Amino acid sequence: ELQKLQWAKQTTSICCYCAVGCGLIVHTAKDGQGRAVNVEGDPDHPINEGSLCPKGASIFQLGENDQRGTQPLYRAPFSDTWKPVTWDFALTEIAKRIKKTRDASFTEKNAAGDLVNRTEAIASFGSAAMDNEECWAYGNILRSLGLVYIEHQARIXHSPTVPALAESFGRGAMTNHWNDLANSDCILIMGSNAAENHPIAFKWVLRAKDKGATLIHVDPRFTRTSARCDVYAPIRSGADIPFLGGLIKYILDNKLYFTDYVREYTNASLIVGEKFSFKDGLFSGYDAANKKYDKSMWAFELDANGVPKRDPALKHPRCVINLLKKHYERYNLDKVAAITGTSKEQLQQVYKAYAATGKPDKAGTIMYAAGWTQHSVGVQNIRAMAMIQLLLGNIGVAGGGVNALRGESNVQGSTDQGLLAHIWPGYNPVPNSKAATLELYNAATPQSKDPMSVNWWQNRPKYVASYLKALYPDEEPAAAYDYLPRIDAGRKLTDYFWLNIFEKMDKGEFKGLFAWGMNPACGGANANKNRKAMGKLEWLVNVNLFENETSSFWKGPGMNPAEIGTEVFFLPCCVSIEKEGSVANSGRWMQWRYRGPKPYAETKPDGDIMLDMFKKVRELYAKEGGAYPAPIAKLNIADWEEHNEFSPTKVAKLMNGYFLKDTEVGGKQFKKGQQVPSFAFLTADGSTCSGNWLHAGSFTDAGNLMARRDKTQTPEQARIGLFPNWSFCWPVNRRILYNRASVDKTGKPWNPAKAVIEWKDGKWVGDVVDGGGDPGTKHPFIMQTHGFGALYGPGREEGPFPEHYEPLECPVSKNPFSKQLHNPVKAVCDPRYPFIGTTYRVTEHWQTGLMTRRCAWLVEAEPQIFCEISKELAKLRGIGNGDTVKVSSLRGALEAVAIVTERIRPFKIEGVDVHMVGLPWHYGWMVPKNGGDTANLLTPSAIPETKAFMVDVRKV
Amino acid sequence: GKMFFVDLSRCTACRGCQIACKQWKNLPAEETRNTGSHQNPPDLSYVTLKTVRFTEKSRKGPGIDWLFFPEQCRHCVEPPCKGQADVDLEGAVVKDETTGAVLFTELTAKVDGESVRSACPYDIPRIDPVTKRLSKCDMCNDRVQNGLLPACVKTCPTGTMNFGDEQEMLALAEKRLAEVKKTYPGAVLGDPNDVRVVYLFTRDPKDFYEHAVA
Ligand SMILES: Nc1nc2c(c(=O)[nH]1)N[C@H]1C(S)=C(S)[C@@H](COP(=O)(O)OP(=O)(O)OC[C@H]3O[C@@H](n4cnc5c(=O)[nH]c(N)nc54)[C@H](O)[C@@H]3O)O[C@H]1N2
Ligand SMILES: Nc1nc2c(c(=O)[nH]1)N[C@H]1C(S)=C(S)[C@@H](COP(=O)(O)OP(=O)(O)OC[C@H]3O[C@@H](n4cnc5c(=O)[nH]c(N)nc54)[C@H](O)[C@@H]3O)O[C@H]1N2
Ligand code: SF4
Ligand code: SF4
Ligand code: SF4
Ligand code: SF4
Ligand SMILES: [Cl-]
Ligand SMILES: [Cl-]
Ligand SMILES: [S]
Ligand SMILES: [W+6]
Repeated sequence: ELQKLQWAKQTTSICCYCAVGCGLIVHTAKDGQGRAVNVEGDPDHPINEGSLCPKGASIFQLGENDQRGTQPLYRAPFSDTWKPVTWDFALTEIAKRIKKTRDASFTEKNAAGDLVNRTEAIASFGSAAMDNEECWAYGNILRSLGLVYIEHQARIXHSPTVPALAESFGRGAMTNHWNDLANSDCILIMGSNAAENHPIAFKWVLRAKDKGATLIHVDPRFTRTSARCDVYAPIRSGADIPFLGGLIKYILDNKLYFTDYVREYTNASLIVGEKFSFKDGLFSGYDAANKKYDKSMWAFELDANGVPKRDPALKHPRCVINLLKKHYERYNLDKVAAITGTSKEQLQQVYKAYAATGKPDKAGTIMYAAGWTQHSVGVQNIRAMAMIQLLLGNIGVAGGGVNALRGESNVQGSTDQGLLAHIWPGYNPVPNSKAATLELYNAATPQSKDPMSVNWWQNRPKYVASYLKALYPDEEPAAAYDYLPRIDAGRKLTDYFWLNIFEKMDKGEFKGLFAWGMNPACGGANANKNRKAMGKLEWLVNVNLFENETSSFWKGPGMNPAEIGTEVFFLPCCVSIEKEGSVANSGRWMQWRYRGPKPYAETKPDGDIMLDMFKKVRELYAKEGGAYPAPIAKLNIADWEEHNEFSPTKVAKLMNGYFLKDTEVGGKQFKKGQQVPSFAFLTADGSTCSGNWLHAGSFTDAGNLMARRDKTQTPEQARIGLFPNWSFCWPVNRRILYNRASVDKTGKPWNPAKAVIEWKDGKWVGDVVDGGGDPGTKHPFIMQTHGFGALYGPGREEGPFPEHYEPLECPVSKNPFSKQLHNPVKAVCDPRYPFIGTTYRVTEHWQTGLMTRRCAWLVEAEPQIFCEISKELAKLRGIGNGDTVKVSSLRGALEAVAIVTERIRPFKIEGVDVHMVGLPWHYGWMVPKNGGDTANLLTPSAIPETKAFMVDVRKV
Repeated sequence: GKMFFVDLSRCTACRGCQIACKQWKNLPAEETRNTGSHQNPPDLSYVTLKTVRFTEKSRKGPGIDWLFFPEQCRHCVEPPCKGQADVDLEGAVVKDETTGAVLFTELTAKVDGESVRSACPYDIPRIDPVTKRLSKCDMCNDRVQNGLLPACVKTCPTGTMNFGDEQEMLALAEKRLAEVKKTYPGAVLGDPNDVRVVYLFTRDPKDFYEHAVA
């Protein structure tokens, strides 16, 4: 017996850091009644198999940490200290400030007289770190109070991915899952440092190599990832589209595409309208006045049924494939090598290694994150990779996919619960001011007259109605539709997002900010603008584990509390292992975790903080009245609580949804109150509620499928690592999306040794088939209007095909592919700042470091902010390895330890050496001592530009 | 009867093992500063039983050979540290018959710790400047006796860390050296008949660390 664990209760949990979703085992003193005594990995968990990176490994020290908040704190306007206070004080006083600001600012109708029922004097930040039930309840609270300025992490992380992959495949999510990486024949990691930033992924990447895969790292820096790859290939920052363009030309020139896949499953055969053209860097329909495009000019030529025309022979010169061949002929190896600064030899090696997966019985995968998403390219960059993956027949197959690596543990789930300004839960758009009725809202959904296009989004009316029923069960959906706030139709959609919220804040056009599980005083670009801007708030609600640079902006560097009139409430939430609920991993796996210890001190789950806060707003409205109270009074919170606290279970069941009455649907009979078994049984008529149609099938009458921990697998499932009885993923336990494309028209896999689905005795066997129907009867991309993987994407702002427009303004003066230098849809480049700053992560720290700067073992490994430079820039500026350096820019300056390393090398741009300097953004002024402040003192706020910004570096 | 096989051709220098050593034994963190390396702590100490050493080596073309060395007592089949301390006070250093673990006891405060370190051809032993106790990796002998993997092994996600019966671990090292040599032609096993922690290096062990091998 191990004494340490002998008298402790053992529970399972899920890592609270990155989106791999590692399994934990927690040991709690006094058989549950005390503090946590131990946290290590869950050896039965099929993702990590007991392994933890140092973030997961150190979760004991995160939880049992004497620096953690114990009770609410109050900061008085112009005050220079905190005063500890009661929950009941801070919540009631908070509930007041909400009602005050709302009643004062609430607008029933915009300038144009359209119903909107909203307030623009309160904004909310966060959070990808709360449980899925907390995210869903949080969103619905903010929307009953009529907020529209609702945002989190997701907008900087992966806001390019969702539209790029939705354009390409019809869904925004990572296409495969972590275990499936082991099935790849070639793994390309580009715009990702997965060995440091998704470490347990490397379990499966290295198992892929064991089975004969080539691993390829394409990065401007040599990293811990590069050290364990077969091919390291340097690429200068922002040259990715030239790189992926060459690969597209390489695949066509050499006839390495999967022809049958391309013919049948992509839009290769669709005929584009004669209005489509491209010349000297501009597609047709361009308007030079507005710096904007007329996408109608790109539409497909339609048959007399409304259905896009098709030449299955692929002969017609307006075939997508023929237009694509023509567009990418300009991307030859000499131009591509020149601009990427990657040798011709290395480009040839990578192209050959990756295009070899064009073979039916070979699969290649791309892994990317912020190296792609935080450049200006970003969307067209991800479009290029998707197009390559469709050319090679890599989408729907084991070891294939686009593996868009999500960041935070529940950023997938926070996104799914609509914690962005443009989406409700389930990705139903926030109605705009011109959507004056639910009928109009539903009329905006595109239709298809193609009998083979499933076109699943046509079921939207059932989801939106079921949603409105979940919030407002005693109202008709058409009536409930007037409670929720709307955005202006006449307005730039980005005017509601992160970057603009900070611009609005700095013009004092907000009274209140919720900083809920986010640290913007370190996270947002141009920290100095933001730290000032937060002073122009009247009140601030910060909900976090520890006091931080956000809660305490008012006593930060060069700030005088006396000057600063902002009233701050600090509410201490509990850690992941102190509460129950679900987090959704990058693979879409929705995983249940349990309470180990009771909340430290007087900390509360976020679900209790926000529910109680809303109860104090509700009764404040019920006693005093005020602005349009019905949406607050009418909201069904009864279904969210049990024994006087937030109920994760109950909230989860409401998200899945249940029949509000005795109902017949899809020719089955259902009893009132019965749990909804799948989104296929939701109705538009109010028979059914569901907080999120994606969650329908997650908590059925069968039980909580998210809490399953069953490793049962058929031979075919176990061959590729589906683990369908471990937890649950949306939609309806489809582990690999678009898997209908993994088989021919008879239902036989392209690669029988690695089948995802197979047609056997009149049924699909293996994964859950992504869309019902017999083999050869349905187009495989069911969320697409037309049913196809889009090579040609006529709904994308920058044009239907990715095109290289120079992301780097300052050091690049000419484009080798056109006469359009920059993106045809302001950086000063002051010569005092001659080097290219970039920010990025290390394995040991997390985000702004709020969490990891408070764990002694993580600071031990990585105690201070560093600046990585080449020997060339070291020799030039006379900097020695370990010297203190000042890094500066138009926005700010800071101090950092020099790491001189051959792992950085200067870019060769237009004849001249360009030096790139690297900083981590894991540092802030609060803690630890000599740690340093954020790298975002240096970055500009012009989804912002954090992977390339002009600095100088000097020895102190 | 137990051996670690440590395949350094699989290490991501994620430093799971380093953190997981401390979490399991509830060791404290050192005062550290960055002196121009990711490496930290810079060396083994009375409170650090394992650190990951980083070495950057030049190579022709893009990139570097970045050598990662997660250092621990090798649990020698013939402990020189015992031999040294056994002639000052026998019992201060012990060998577990069961596991093969070499263990430093509370009685190491009553020897020439300093000279027990010198006997160590791997420069592993470390001294408490107060109690004069000697500390080092104890093989998680606790957990092994209970039939748990050692913390540093269970935590490692890459397949670098491996543990079990000598026969099975030697067999595996043999077989894995053969496959790894296909990618890293100069791959060798560290002192594979002398020790119970058998490192696979991708090249000259001395590039990973001065005291990598005897
Ligand atoms: N340890 C740790 N892990 C994390 C996080 C963390 O803070 N710490 N954060 C999580 C979050 S929220 C996210 S979004 C992900 C992000 O995960 P990553 O995307 O891996 O994040 P970074 O390390 O910022 O950048 C990845 C790589 O992109 C490279 N890069 C920079 N510019 C370019 C370019 O133009 N082209 C190419 N091809 N590469 C370029 C950088 O050199 C770097 O090696 O990580 C998640 N995981
Ligand atoms: N220069 C630069 N800036 C960047 C980036 C970059 O690469 N470079 N990355 C950008 C990206 S991709 C992102 S996502 C943002 C992220 O930036 P933020 O999200 O603003 O950063 P953190 O606050 O560290 O994110 C995790 C937070 O979750 C909190 N948390 C953990 N558990 C809980 C819980 O149960 N409840 C609550 N309420 N909070 C909890 C932690 O205390 C911590 O504050 O930063 C962006 N900023
Ligand atoms: S941070 Fe990511 S890789 Fe590391 S233990 Fe947690 S989930 Fe696993
Ligand atoms: S075997 Fe145990 S004591 Fe030795 S280094 Fe690993 S975790 Fe630390
Ligand atoms: S490595 Fe050194 S301290 Fe460890 S058993 Fe061998 S001689 Fe003893
Ligand atoms: S945990 Fe494994 S992969 Fe990570 S540094 Fe330690 S040995 Fe290397
Ligand atoms: Cl969008
Ligand atoms: Cl597998
Ligand atoms: S994220
Ligand atoms: W992110």
